Amino acid sequence: EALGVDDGRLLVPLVLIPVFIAILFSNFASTQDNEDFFDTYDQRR
Amino acid sequence: SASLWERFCSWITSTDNRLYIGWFGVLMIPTLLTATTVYIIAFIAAPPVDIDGIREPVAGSLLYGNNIITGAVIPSSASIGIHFYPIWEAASLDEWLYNGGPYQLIVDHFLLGVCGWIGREWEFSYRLGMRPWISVAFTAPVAAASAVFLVYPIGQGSFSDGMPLGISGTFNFMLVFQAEHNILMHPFHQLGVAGVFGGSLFSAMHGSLVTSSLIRETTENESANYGYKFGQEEETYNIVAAHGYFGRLIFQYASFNNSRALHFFLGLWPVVGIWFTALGIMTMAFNLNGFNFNQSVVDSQGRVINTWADILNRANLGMEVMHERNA
Amino acid sequence: MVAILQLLVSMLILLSFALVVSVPVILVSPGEWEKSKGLVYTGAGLWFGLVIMTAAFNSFV
Amino acid sequence: RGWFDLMDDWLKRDRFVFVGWSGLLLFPTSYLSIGGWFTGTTFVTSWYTHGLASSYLEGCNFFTAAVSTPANSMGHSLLLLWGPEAQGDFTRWCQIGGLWAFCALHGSFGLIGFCLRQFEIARLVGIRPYNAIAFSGPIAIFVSVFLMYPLGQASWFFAPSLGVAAIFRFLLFIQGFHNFTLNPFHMMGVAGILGAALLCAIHGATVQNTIFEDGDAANTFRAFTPTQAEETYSMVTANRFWSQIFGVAFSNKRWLHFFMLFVPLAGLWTSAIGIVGLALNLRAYDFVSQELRAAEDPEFETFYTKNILLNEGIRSWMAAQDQPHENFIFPEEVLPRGNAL
Amino acid sequence: MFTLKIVVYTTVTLFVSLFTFGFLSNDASRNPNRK
Amino acid sequence: NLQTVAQLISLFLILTSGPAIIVLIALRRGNL
Amino acid sequence: PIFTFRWLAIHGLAVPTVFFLGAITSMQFIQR
Amino acid sequence: AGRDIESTGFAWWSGNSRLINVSGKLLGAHVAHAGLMVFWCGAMTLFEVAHYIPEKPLYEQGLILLPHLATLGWGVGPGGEIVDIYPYFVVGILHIISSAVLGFGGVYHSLIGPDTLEESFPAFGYDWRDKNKITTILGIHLVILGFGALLLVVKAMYVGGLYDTWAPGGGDVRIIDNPTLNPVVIIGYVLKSPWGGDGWIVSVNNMEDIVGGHIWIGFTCIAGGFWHILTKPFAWARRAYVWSGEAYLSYSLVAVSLMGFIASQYSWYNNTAYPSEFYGPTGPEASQSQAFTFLVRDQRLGASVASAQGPTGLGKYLMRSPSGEIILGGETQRFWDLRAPWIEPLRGPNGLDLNKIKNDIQPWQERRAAEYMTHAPLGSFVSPRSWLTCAHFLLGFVFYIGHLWHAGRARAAAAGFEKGINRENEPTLSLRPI
Amino acid sequence: YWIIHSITIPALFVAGWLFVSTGLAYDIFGTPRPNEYFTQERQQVPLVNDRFSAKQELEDLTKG
Amino acid sequence: KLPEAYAVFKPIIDVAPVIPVFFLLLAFVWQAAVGFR
Ligand code: CLA
Ligand code: CLA
Ligand code: CLA
Ligand SMILES: CC1=CCCC(C)(C)[C@H]1/C=C/C(C)=C/C=C/C(C)=C/C=C/C=C(C)/C=C/C=C(C)/C=C/C1=C(C)CCCC1(C)C
Ligand SMILES: CC1=CCCC(C)(C)[C@H]1/C=C/C(C)=C/C=C/C(C)=C/C=C/C=C(C)/C=C/C=C(C)/C=C/C1=C(C)CCCC1(C)C
Ligand SMILES: CC1=CCCC(C)(C)[C@H]1/C=C/C(C)=C/C=C/C(C)=C/C=C/C=C(C)/C=C/C=C(C)/C=C/C1=C(C)CCCC1(C)C
Ligand SMILES: [Cl-]
Ligand SMILES: [Cl-]
Ligand SMILES: [Fe+2]
Ligand SMILES: [Mn+2]
Ligand SMILES: [Mn+2]
Repeated sequence: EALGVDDGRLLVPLVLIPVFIAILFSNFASTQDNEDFFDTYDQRR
Repeated sequence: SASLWERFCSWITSTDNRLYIGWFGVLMIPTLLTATTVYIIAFIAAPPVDIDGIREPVAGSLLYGNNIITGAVIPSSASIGIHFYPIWEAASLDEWLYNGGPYQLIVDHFLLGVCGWIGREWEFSYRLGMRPWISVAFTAPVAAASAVFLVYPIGQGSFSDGMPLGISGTFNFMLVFQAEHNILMHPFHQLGVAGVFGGSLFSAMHGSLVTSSLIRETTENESANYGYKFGQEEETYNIVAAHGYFGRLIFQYASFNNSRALHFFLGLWPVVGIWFTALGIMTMAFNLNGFNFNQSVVDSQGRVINTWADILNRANLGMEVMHERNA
Repeated sequence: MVAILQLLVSMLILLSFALVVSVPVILVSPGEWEKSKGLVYTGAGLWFGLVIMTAAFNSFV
Repeated sequence: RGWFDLMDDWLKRDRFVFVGWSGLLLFPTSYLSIGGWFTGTTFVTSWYTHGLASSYLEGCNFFTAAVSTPANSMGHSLLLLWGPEAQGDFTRWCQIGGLWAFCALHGSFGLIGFCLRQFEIARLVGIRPYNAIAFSGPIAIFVSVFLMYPLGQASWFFAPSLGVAAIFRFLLFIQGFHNFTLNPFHMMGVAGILGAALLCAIHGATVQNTIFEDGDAANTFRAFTPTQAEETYSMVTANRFWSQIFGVAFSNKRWLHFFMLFVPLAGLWTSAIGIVGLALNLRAYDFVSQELRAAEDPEFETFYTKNILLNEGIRSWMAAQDQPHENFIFPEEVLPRGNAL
Repeated sequence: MFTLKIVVYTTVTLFVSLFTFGFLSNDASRNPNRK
Repeated sequence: NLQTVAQLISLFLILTSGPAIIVLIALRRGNL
Repeated sequence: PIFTFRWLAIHGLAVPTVFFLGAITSMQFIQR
Repeated sequence: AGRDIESTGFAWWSGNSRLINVSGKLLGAHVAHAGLMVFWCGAMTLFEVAHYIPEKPLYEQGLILLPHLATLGWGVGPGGEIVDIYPYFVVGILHIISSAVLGFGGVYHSLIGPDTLEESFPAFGYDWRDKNKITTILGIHLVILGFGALLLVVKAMYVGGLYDTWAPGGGDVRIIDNPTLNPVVIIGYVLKSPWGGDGWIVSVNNMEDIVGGHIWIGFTCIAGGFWHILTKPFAWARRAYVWSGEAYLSYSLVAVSLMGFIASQYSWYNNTAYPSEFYGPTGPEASQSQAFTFLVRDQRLGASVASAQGPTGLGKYLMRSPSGEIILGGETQRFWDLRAPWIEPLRGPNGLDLNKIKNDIQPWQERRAAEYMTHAPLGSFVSPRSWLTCAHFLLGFVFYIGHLWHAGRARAAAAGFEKGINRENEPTLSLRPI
Repeated sequence: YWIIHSITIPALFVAGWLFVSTGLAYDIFGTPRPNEYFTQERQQVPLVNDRFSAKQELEDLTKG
Repeated sequence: KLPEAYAVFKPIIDVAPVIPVFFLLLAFVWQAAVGFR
């Protein structure tokens, strides 16, 4: 059951891959200015 | 540029690619390609599928005695119902092919792909700085496809009731749907017919009026299409002349003087019609069938005087008995 | 005991109709709500009183 | 000037409704056809031709009321009111289905008059006559379906009756007796109609979503004026969008509008060819190889064979009431059924 | 059948994660009017 | 039927109550 | 005035239209 | 003026778009629409109780709100029979009377109330771009929703209880003493597959799970409301979303579209939160009831070409499931996933047990099966389940359309080209061809 | 406008009403009344069989 | 069936649920009153 996960090994792609990409995304996120802007969207990128 | 992920994002959302990918395309391309190749392989060489679940398979593949017209990807077995049936949930690959698993694979990946196509149309509209409502127009065929492929099996309880991925299978789906639900008498299919007929009429009318009032920018020895240059800032046809012709063909009041309003109506009419017919299919999936005017006329003695609706019901009954192989 | 309740809720319906017609007209109109501000208060109070009285008499019926 | 010149001047006057020379044919014929259809759907019965009630006087609604085709006893007769069938009797003329012939003939001449009206208005305005060539599509549809098909068949009886449920019955009858969905010309017609609807929707959305910001208002319908020398939408942006979204895009507006004209017209003409083929029972009903395979292999079944069985069911379970003149009497044992196949 | 399932899960998770984190990477700023 | 008459009268009064507000606002020349 | 193309076409539409509306309204109250 | 296209740029048919940047009139419009909803609820409840025929069941009279009130336990006795309609009348009266107050509030805040709120009531004003204030309003309304869920829980456990179809010998109004507060069950329901045989959250088949899940939902909503009141959106959230009224509207639109699809599936399939004594049997329920009635009429007597074990391998109207379990045979094989109270006592570890049907069958089960066979949503009467499912599926689809429209326009307006292409600096003219 | 149309239009509507209520439509258009779909001798559907004797055949069928 | 005291008010209740539709129409009437400005 759960997310179609009838074998524990299936949890390895479902966690390691989202984390790894997130780590890459972290290198993006730390680069961006994370201050408030008070606008409809943030043009700083 | 700043980071590896930033470079990947710049490449994904780049307008310099021959075909725009975008984040919606990141989901659209794999699903659409998978569904395409599985559909081709199944249409060429799939084994026959026991669609009715009573151990009498139906062939729909070219290698099993079908042509292009009669070939189809047979819907999943009635024993499967609407159970999720991937390859790994079948005991063997032969069992998966025998129960119509490739139909479920193609349908699911194709629905994901068309949702990604809607999102990708919006995404490239946003990237180009244009207005985003082309995807709203494209929702109508997507809605119709989801109604004939997903919503109707959900309401009926089996993917075997879905439309087969073929030509003769499509005709069989239409005939069985008419027999079961009398879709011709359903007002939403009537609205869809009005939508498609009006779309054809309005496309022909708009093309005729624009082509009729083409401003002379060419000689007799060449095609008139060369009178228009790509990227030119001037209008290639006289709106006033076409408006006058249309307002003289009918009464003066009936005309679309505003070109933007005319094109908005052109976009609106068939999209609304297809939306209505998709909604009708969705409603009839839960047995909200069309109008029933059977036995609407009787004489003084009480005998039923038949109408054209009675003849339509006779045809529907003739189809119904053939479709139901059981009592 | 039933006729009194029927008359009471009929009066409530009439007062609800009158308030629905009058209150937006009184409030929006620049002329009204200055010489007739208390009329709205009296009408709303009478409406709530009629509601309470109907709820009371519904019990005996 | 002469009398002809003065009449031409009067017919060409800029009135609220243009008359023209073509009006002398269009207005009376179209008016009579529409009035006859209303009269038939309101008062005239089909009891003596089809054994059916099709009129508001008999209790029918908008869907079930129709101007039914003449009786099969009549051949391809013109069914003139003064003709030998009616002999001047209006009641007998209405009872035998002569009002259907009235509507069909005056409506065909009304379509001819409207096509001539399009030609005349195009000539007077001073534009190319790409209307009345687009209308040739509907003209061919009407000629093939309401005129050529019954003429190829036994009588006017098998023509479509002028009604909603009558048209639905005609659809199912043609499917049962001809397998018209399997006809390739009908397939080309379906492709043309669906592609024309697609073109209309996609062109409208593309123009609405590529407009230039020519106004300060959020609602952009006011930003256009007819006396504009500039295009109201960006063709370059639309071409880029559809070239990087679909892989191909229009770059010529004239070619795009000619294509939007051409697709429904070609579809209608192909469907007209298919219906003309049906008129002589020259139908793409069956595939011989598939029938031979199914005959020598009871375990061979495709959706085409299921369609053949469905068409057999429509024919047998409707023949009795759809063709009452034939006096078809089919026992329950001979009626095909899914059970005991 | 398990190896096919793990491959499909890996592929789907990768593509869904790419989609999710791509639309989280300030997608609104990727417009021609951004300064 | 008397109940049909009552339904018609109530429907007429409800349908009148709507435009009556607009008419009164127009008579008093308020913000319409 | 008395005779105009617009006038004649309007009456050719309307005189049958009102006649047919009366006929259909009568059909609505038939015993059927 | 602000009420014309000249001063706003919006035509009359888009006129409520003029309410985006004025707060008081927007609040009045929302309160007026809420009053409309409450008025419809009360009026339709009064209409249904005015047309209620005591002998007929609820699902045979085209009623949709009375089944909702009966599921809550009001005016219903054992077996789903309706005792009195007075509590339904009270519910309708209370809604239709509170509608007057809500309508007055909407009219006041729309017409004569201030157009903007921040200049006079700073505690209620907003800008659609002050993320902290919008999150505070979201948190307050989240607390309200959580308290509503806890109110349903209190009704379930303290005030009267809820109707349960799974009570022995037919459904009955029962107090839910011990709801399922175990997080594993709730998470498994949330993470369950939505396909056939699993059903995701639609397949909740007992009242204890419903009450426990609503406990979790209420407390989670209260906690999230306090969180959003006391916090500000994080850096990843700020850079990902458009911060404007139309964007929030589009988010709500897609949320309610998904909710409408879920509710349509709930009405079509679920027979626990939608009892079959009030909404009628489901389509699978009707088909399986017809098959079970035929099986019973074969076991008794036996002249219907079934007198012994000679036909098939098992008894008549029996076959084996794809996983090997014993199920009802025939065209109803696709509906073997149905679980209904009148058929559960006849089902064992391997499925339907023939001897248990022969001996341990009850007359009320036969009566339920026959009455559900008579009224079939698919066929054997338009079921109220069909009306609810079709209506809310259509609403979900059209609100997905609305979400797409409003989200695209919010993106275009935030970027700044929702009125068209600039024609002075055209974006595609700067891009190189191909 | 309204002066002429306040007399002609209601009179025309009443004439259309009386065209049906007085039974003139059935006589003019040959539409059978609800009590004369099947005669005592002919309980079947009446159908014309010959085109050149259609008038006489309809006279025979509609005589009763 | 309504209670005994409230039976005579069945017609108005029957008119009640279709009131919101009129509200929509009323809005259009208001837009008709101001000239669709
Ligand atoms: C339920 C839906 C709904 C709601 C709540 C609103 C609400 C509002 N609209 Mg919108 N609108 C709607 C539908 C809706 N509209 C539709 C469908 C259209 C298209 C036709 C419009 C078109 C539209 C435009 C074009 C504009 C608005 C504007 C407004 C605002 C003020 C209107 C005004 O000046 O009233 C004036 C109306 C009157 C004086 C007459 C009606 C009087 C009252 C309201 C009748 C209520 C009857 C009720 C029974 C009374 C109960 C009394 C109580 C004590 C019980 C208000 C917030 C305007 C605005 O503020 O923009 C800035 C504006 O410009 N709307
Ligand atoms: C209507 C209710 C509501 C709304 C509009 C919001 C809105 C918001 N919240 Mg809040 N929140 C809520 C309720 C709500 N919250 C509740 C009840 C809780 C308690 C659990 C929280 C706890 C919470 C935290 C702790 C945080 C937010 C944050 C946010 C912001 C970004 C959220 C985001 O990107 O989603 C992201 C969504 C996902 C990653 C998807 C998760 C889905 C989970 C795994 C369940 C999946 C179920 C199912 C399998 C898939 C969906 C099926 C569907 C059909 C139901 C946004 C302002 C964030 C923020 O910036 O604020 C500071 C943040 O950090 N919220
Ligand atoms: C909670 C939901 C919600 C909210 C608050 C809004 C709010 C808004 N929308 Mg959005 N929208 C929604 C849902 C929503 N919409 C959905 C679900 C759809 C898909 C159908 C749309 C499609 C949509 C479009 C296409 C547009 C908007 C626009 C607007 C704005 C102006 C609306 C207006 O003036 O109405 C005016 C009201 C009318 C003209 C009345 C329409 C009546 C409909 C067509 C009849 C439907 C049948 C009816 C219910 C049955 C009654 C029968 C009766 C006729 C007898 C406003 C910001 C417009 C805008 O300015 O964008 C910012 C715009 O262009 N919306
Ligand atoms: C409510 C409703 C819902 C949806 C919207 C809606 C559609 C707008 C609306 C419908 C409203 C409705 C119901 C509208 C209906 C309108 C109607 C019924 C109009 C009827 C017109 C009749 C005509 C023109 C007949 C003329 C007779 C002629 C020419 C005779 C010809 C003769 C014949 C027989 C042949 C021999 C020759 C002669 C003698 C010449
Ligand atoms: C085509 C056309 C023509 C012109 C242009 C157009 C405007 C666009 C269009 C209009 C078309 C149309 C058809 C416009 C029609 C518009 C109409 C008739 C609108 C009527 C609205 C009535 C309302 C809102 C009643 C509210 C009463 C209440 C709440 C009180 C109720 C009750 C009372 C008795 C008291 C208490 C009990 C209860 C039950 C509560
Ligand atoms: C703002 C806006 C601007 C322009 C556009 C717009 C849409 C036109 C407008 C919206 C305006 C809007 C939407 C305004 C909103 C208006 C609303 C929803 C008004 C509600 C009125 C309900 C009443 C009076 C019912 C009272 C019930 C009673 C007395 C029950 C009695 C019962 C008792 C006691 C016992 C039993 C019997 C009964 C009789 C049944
Ligand atoms: Cl079949
Ligand atoms: Cl069966
Ligand atoms: Fe165009
Ligand atoms: Mn089915
Ligand atoms: Mn069937």
